[PDB]
Amino acid sequence: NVVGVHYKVGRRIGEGSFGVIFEGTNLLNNQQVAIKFEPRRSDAPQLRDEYRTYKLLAGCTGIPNVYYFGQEGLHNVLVIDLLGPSLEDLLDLCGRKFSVKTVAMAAKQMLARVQSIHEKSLVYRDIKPDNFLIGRPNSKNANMIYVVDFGMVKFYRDPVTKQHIPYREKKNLSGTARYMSINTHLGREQSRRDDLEALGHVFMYFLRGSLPWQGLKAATNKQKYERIGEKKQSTPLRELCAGFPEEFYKYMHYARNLAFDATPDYDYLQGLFSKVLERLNTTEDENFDWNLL
Ligand SMILES: COc1cc(OC)c(/C=C2/C(=O)Nc3ccccc32)c(OC)c1
Repeated sequence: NVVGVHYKVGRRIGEGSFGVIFEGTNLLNNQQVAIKFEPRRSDAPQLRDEYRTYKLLAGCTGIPNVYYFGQEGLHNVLVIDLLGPSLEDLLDLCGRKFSVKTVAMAAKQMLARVQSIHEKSLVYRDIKPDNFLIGRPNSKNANMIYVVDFGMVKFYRDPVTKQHIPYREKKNLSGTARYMSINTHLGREQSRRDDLEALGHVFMYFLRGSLPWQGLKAATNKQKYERIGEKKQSTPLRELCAGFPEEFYKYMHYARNLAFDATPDYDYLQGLFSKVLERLNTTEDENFDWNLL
């Protein structure tokens, strides 16, 4: 039908670790939006709490604008800017893997996004390539990479005092295997380091086309997070980053080694990719592999 008083829904463009997303269209300007629906029940990670996060990060580079949030019957709606394909499809579309260049350039923006968030006293806690999108196909941001879905973001520090909160090693465990940090796997709580670490498992996913721990038999589901973690653990960073820019190794080695409160030297990490682009004689122009088709 039509919700958000002046936003009409279109087709389904996918779902996210939370709940379906349809691509609407504001009925008062003709601009294509993103509409997220969510039922009102046991769940309450409410687009609201996500809305509030889309609010906070609002104004920080590569963060989608928020446009609405209400209560339409059995649901909760959150209106958001439309955006291009996810880095995950792109990968698939670009031929199961990207090229050092493309990676290096993505890493920067990505890594930039995971910082902004951290500077808002929030761990992102759900780092996967499926969460990074590019501006709409033919616009002024097509060559930009955004972050989406903050359904798992948490406060790792009082946004005010910036005083870091606790450090357990005993709660739940309900994320996305393939890229989480080893800490995460071990039960440890997640700090800004866990975000940077999984980001590198993701950069190596791009380069390698896969990680060494994907696919694991003998288990089920609440156990797979084990076999995967183990392999991750029994997989040396040399072997993993083997045959790829040293910076990448340098990156992973850094991340996989920070303390639970360690404030990442974001500039150091950003510099590593800039060099990677310096060796290639290229520049941070957006010749991603995905603008040729
Ligand atoms: C992982 O689940 C999610 C992944 C998302 O983008 C890839 C989004 C946000 C999206 C968004 O803001 N625009 C889109 C256009 C197509 C598909 C998803 C989006 C989302 O809603 C917040 C949940």
